[PDB]
Amino acid sequence: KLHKEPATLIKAIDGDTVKLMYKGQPMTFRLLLVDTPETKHPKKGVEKYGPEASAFTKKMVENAKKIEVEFDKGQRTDKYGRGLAYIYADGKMVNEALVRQGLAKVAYVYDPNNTHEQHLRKSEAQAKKEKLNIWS
Repeated sequence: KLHKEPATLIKAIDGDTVKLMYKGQPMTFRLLLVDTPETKHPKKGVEKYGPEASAFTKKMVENAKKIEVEFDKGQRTDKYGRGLAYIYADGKMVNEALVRQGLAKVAYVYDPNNTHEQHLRKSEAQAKKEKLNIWS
């Protein structure tokens, strides 16, 4: 089973990336299973809804009383050294919240980190049915 662990917000970086203090070590976390429009995209830079996605993630984590990270069953860090996890703010998953608001798309996945793929898929479907942001 997966389990939530405490972490401390250091700095929100992008809609899909936040820096946290985890087990006394500062580290960058990439939100599992979601693709948000980027402000800091390597090529081209800022996309439509990039600033909106970043502000949403930032607002959600900064106003949170408790931040928790939930690693999945596969690899816990990507090739860039970023922790791969589901991030919770006062019990609500940031990953799902972004998708539900149509501020992120469920990323393509096939590796073992897919425990919440179905849950996210359902919220994404709802967001496109309601024609929210990205889905307009």
